[PDB]
Amino acid sequence: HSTAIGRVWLSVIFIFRIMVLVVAAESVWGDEKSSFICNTLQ
Amino acid sequence: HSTAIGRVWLSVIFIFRIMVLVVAAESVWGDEKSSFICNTLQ
Repeated sequence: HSTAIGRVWLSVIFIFRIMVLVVAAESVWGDEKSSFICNTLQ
Repeated sequence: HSTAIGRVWLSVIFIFRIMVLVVAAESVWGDEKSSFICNTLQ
């Protein structure tokens, strides 16, 4: 019992999301804190 | 033509002011700008 459209489309969109997250996490967000700087001596 | 009280008192107060200014300018106000600091990286 499974719809024809869903097994094709949901899985593809899920894989796309996973791939985008993999290519984004390592490089884009890697230095999110280390390169965060404020104009202060505090 | 000069008042008796004035020549005695005004000159003394003037000399006192000069002496205080001399003892204050060299040391108290000498580092007024060099030691002025602000909490900033700007």
